[PDB]
Amino acid sequence: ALNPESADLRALAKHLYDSYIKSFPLTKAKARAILTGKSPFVIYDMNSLMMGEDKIKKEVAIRIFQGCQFRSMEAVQEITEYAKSIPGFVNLDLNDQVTLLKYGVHEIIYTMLASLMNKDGVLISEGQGFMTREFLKSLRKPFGDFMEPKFEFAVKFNALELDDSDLAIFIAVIILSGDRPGLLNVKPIEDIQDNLLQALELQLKLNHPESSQLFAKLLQKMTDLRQIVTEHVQLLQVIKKTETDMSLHPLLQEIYKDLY
Amino acid sequence: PESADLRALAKHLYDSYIKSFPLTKAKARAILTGKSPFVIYDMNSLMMGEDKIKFKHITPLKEVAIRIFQGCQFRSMEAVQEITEYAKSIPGFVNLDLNDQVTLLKYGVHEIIYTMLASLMNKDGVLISEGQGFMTREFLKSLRKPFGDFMEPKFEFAVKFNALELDDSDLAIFIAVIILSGDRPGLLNVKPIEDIQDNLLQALELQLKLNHPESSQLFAKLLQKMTDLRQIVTEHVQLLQVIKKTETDMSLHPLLQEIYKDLY
Ligand SMILES: Cc1oc(-c2ccccc2)nc1CCOc1ccc(C[C@H](Nc2ccccc2C(=O)c2ccccc2)C(=O)O)cc1
Repeated sequence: ALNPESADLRALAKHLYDSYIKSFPLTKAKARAILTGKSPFVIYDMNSLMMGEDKIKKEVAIRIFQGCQFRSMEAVQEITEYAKSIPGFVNLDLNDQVTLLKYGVHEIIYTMLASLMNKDGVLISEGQGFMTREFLKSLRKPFGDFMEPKFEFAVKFNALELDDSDLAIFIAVIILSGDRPGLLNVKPIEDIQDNLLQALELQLKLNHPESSQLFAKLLQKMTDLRQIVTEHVQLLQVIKKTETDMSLHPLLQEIYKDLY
Repeated sequence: PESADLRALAKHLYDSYIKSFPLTKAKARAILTGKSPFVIYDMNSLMMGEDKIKFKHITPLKEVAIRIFQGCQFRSMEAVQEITEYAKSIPGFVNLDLNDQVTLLKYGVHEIIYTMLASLMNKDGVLISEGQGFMTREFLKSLRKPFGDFMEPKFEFAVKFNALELDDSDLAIFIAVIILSGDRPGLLNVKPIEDIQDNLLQALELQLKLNHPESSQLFAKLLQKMTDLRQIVTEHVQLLQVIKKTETDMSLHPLLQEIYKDLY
């Protein structure tokens, strides 16, 4: 049964889920309800892309690219606000706070993007729209190659059948990674992650009692996220050099500076 | 009962680990602490170090860096067969689809090699030639062109990895976990693999709780290290592509080119 130590871990899991709901406006729970049948407008081609711009709201390979960078900056702001709620984070060296965010945000972005994905497409614009995976992979130049790695990860990640209360702790574990390059004081970070890892283990045991070694299987997914990011950074360098008229927003540019 | 089988699995893998890998971490540790090894710290000590068995573990008919690289390839070829033997001792492995056995080894051996290489490293150097020698980290970093950043990423990993203070009994299970990875490309029947890895993970968790009762969340921390290994390995493959392209010897014996078809 529960015991003073495991009780403290339940309170932490409760606090993190709470802050997650407050920081992220589109939960997995809402995303799943939308995807499994309010209904979204579906963008699968050129004309439907124009019908949708009116219903929800090449220059088109560029309009999708910049929809995805505007999106990703919103997520960084949400993640940064969530990070403040992880007990101990705001007390860390401000420079290590920046480093942990710089290296953590994209691994979290792709974790949470999976919540909005099924094998056929991804929800957009707060779930008012749904853009098909075939439409995205049909884009020209390198733009058709960007979103396919994410779908591949999402389909396998989603088979773990995690809910928002599990993910709230998992993304906190991600942020508080002591191996990040350039961290000045690793021990206080590792102490916090030790506590989050304990909280996640108990959460998964209680929330998925029939799911053997879910904890370990989830931790192994950090390998797939790390590879998605480095693959993405490389594609962005290509876009930069081939499309000298396109703009990368200073926030994402600074996150990617001297990353790996 | 279930714990009994998990302890029997751990003991079985340990026993098989001892039989397949001659230089254990325990033995390497003792050497690295205190028959002292011949130390190779510069060009002259390397030349004098024919105890590195370079005429044997390399072909006659070259510059230092190339010859060292060829020596590491010979060592990796040896390790691949030790790892292969060990894999066949893992319960369930040989009963897998034979194509899947080949795929698991092909994509697993680089991860295993650099995990076990850490057993032979401290922050200042690495044991070589069955632990009879010791090549310093500074010397390797001093090699020209692409060869100077061959080993340094592995040292960085080994320093982090060794702070976990695993022993051979722990490492035996960990290595089996790596081999039974169901996400390797081209696998034909993922289910039995993930079922076996599930069992190995359970055995690893119990082993670490009994062997390191005071070390909080060591299981989780060890699993997170697989993220670093994978980045170590991808980086390493790209460097071999720069070497294969730029340091080609067109006089190289064609059979030696078939023997080293895969570079490690
Ligand atoms: C797939 C999609 O589309 C829309 C959308 C399109 C038009 C209008 C409104 C929305 N929302 C979503 C879901 C968000 O899906 C996301 C996908 C990726 C990211 C990470 C972000 N990538 C970019 C950062 C800058 C510019 C482009 C990208 C890309 O990821 C990209 C995507 C396709 C082609 C080329 C590049 C990064 O910084 O790493 C965030 C959200």
